[PDB]
Amino acid sequence: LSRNEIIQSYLSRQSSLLSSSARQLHVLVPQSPPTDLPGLTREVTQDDLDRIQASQWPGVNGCQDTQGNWYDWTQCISLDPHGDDGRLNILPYVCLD
Amino acid sequence: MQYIKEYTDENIQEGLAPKPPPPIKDSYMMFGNQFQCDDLIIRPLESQGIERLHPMQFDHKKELRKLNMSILINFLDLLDILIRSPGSIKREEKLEDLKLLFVHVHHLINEYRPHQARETLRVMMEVQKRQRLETAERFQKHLERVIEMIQNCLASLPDDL
Amino acid sequence: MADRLTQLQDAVNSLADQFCNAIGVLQQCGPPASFANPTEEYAQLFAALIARTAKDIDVLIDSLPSEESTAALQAASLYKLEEENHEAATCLEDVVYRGDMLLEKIQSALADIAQSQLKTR
Amino acid sequence: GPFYLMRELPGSTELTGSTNLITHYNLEQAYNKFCDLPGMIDLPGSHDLRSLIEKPPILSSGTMLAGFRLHTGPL
Repeated sequence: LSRNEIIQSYLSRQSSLLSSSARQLHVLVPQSPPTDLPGLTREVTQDDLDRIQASQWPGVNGCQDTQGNWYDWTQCISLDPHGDDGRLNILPYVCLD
Repeated sequence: MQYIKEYTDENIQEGLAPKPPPPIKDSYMMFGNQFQCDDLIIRPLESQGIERLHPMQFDHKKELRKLNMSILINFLDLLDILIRSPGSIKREEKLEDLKLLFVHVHHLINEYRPHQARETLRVMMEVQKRQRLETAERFQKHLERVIEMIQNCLASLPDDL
Repeated sequence: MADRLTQLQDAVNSLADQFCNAIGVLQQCGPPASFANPTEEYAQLFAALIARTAKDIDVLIDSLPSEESTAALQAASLYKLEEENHEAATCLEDVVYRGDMLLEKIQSALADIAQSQLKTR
Repeated sequence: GPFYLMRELPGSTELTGSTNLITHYNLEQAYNKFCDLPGMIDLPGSHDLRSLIEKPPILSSGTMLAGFRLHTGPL
């Protein structure tokens, strides 16, 4: 608190950057006016459950991406939001077992 | 620290004289030091204690991006406070202000925590289902092989006879 | 742990920590005045780090799930998965039953061959 | 549109520490003058123990009768 020195300030730098971290970002998702219980109110049907099981749904069953690669919830996404060599690594959302 | 001694004195007996388990409590208890009354919401609302900046449109991702940008712009305005008039009243408000913003950025993403919880159950069930079918198919292939194995050995035996 | 959510929480806390560290550095240490270069380098590095943290927080926010998949869509999918898990359980039980019968038959046959071969001696 | 909890920044340049406080406080010419009074007073007198006692009294803080009772001889 009282004093910050070159070596200690650089320690702060590497610790903060290792905690935190041509585009390769996720494809943007717009707002969603049809939501299933409140918004659109679909009576329980069947197309929605078959889409949530088998197909690709980019807001529900995974995160899509530029360069095309699909990632569902149990996988870890490697990206690079900056123009550097440092890569963001989004951890899995679920982490089964 | 102590040991409930009256009930352990009760337990040494025979016949039906020992005691039954207590009934389930559906109201305020006092475990530990907190109360932990039942029927609590997992995420207690923000309207119980602090202000609320966001309406019921509540499309979580847009408001999280809004709160990120609001945090950065209020940091820049705090820098404008420190440049122009450090003795102003507003900095105290400002040093409160972004605090409230930070609270909301935590309070929205805690609302992803039940959802994440429910969602991990869903994918666990899917994986569970898939593994069952895989073992079924695996076993059936083994069954088929065993059958044809028996068959060809039976196909060998009259050829010895 | 190990979720996108805990990553986002740690990123937001790192943003607040970089705020306090940036002010505490850039007010405590400076060249005096005129009516140093290390301090200017420190300022550039701190600004870059804050910008990078903001970009990372934005990317993680984009990454989490939408305001579609409400809780009822999770619950109905859970219901359907319970039904199909019951059906998969009974199907696995049937194939195990057929295999068990075949195994007991071949086992008894091999035991009878062994009894005959020992009795011939 | 508007960010959450924007407000009005203070008056553009009020009293700060970034101004020249001395020139605003009319003290410039004294500094431009300034940038021993033992010696400047020894312009008047001869030179400049019990003077330590003078400074210690500084750190601590019947005339005709005296002339009549001041009897002492010459030699």
